[PDB]
Amino acid sequence: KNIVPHIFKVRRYRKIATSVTVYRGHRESAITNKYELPRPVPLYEISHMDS
Amino acid sequence: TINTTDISTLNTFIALNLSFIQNIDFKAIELYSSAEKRLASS
Repeated sequence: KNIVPHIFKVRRYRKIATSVTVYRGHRESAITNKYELPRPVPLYEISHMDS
Repeated sequence: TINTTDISTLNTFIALNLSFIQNIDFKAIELYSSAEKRLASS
């Protein structure tokens, strides 16, 4: 009885939104990073993007 | 006068032609190769 797991390939799409807020005092660096929310893609436009 | 060896001699042996037991070496065997074992880690 074979035990080799089935293997194949896959393609994944993601949408990420992030913001940088660093000007504390006069000007600062890396004061606060945003939530960096990753989101799916709208399929239809994504398919057009994929196409 | 002659030698006794020249005279034919009969023998009565029901030949107990035995047959002993040979010796075999049991080779160690296995089913699933270590490569497959690693591939099954997933």
